[PDB]
Amino acid sequence: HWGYGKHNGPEHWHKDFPIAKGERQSPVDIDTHTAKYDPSLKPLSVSYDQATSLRILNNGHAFNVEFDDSQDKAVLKGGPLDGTYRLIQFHFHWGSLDGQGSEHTVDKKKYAAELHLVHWNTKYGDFGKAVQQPDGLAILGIFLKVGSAKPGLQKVVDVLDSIKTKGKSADFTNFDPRGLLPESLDYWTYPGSLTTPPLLECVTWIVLKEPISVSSEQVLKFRKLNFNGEGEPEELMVDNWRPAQPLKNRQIKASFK
Ligand SMILES: [Zn+2]
Repeated sequence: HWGYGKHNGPEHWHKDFPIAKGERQSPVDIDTHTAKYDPSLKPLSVSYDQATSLRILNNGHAFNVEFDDSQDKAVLKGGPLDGTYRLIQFHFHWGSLDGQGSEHTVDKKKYAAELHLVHWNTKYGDFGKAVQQPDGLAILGIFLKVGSAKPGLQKVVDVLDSIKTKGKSADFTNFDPRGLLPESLDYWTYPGSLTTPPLLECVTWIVLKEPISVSSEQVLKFRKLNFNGEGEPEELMVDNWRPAQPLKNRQIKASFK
């Protein structure tokens, strides 16, 4: 019964998921004055030419755009990573107001939203195996600010009416996730966790330096989604973000000078 409400939000998750107070929790604040350039980091390689989106699902916590992950169709490699990571889904976290919504922060700045492209390490065979490994997942995080529209987001926005409530899904084929990337692939990286229960410490985080812009109308449509199921009292799906967690015995590395 975890969520982001008045009585089940992030500050409560530790009771059912005690690693919520663990050593490698996410998100974190990225202090640009202490993250150090690491010349041993490599560019990242984002290979989404062959990506097969399938479906979009309102899971009661966000919406997931799901991919074929039964071959090396959409992969993330390079950067800080060893080996190959398959795209399984992407989703967002966003606010009720434009001054909040991101999970990671940059010098304490909150963005309006944050996109997570979730990938699993093919050495482990399936996502469920991967999440049990410290190097099982690679999550590419991209900040959203409100300004111009993002054309590549509009087909996501326009399907949201069909998945308003928890448990609804819709066919969502032929979506190109390249349309959600910023110009630059400069990034910060650190070891952390899933930001939702079960909060497993299985993630190499790769957070892009450059935000994307979305319009105020696009974010407004995110904010019309519902946490609740059909026929239940309406609870707008807003503020579905976990706040920054203690960095502890970690360093954030920068790919850029
Ligand atoms: Zn996420």
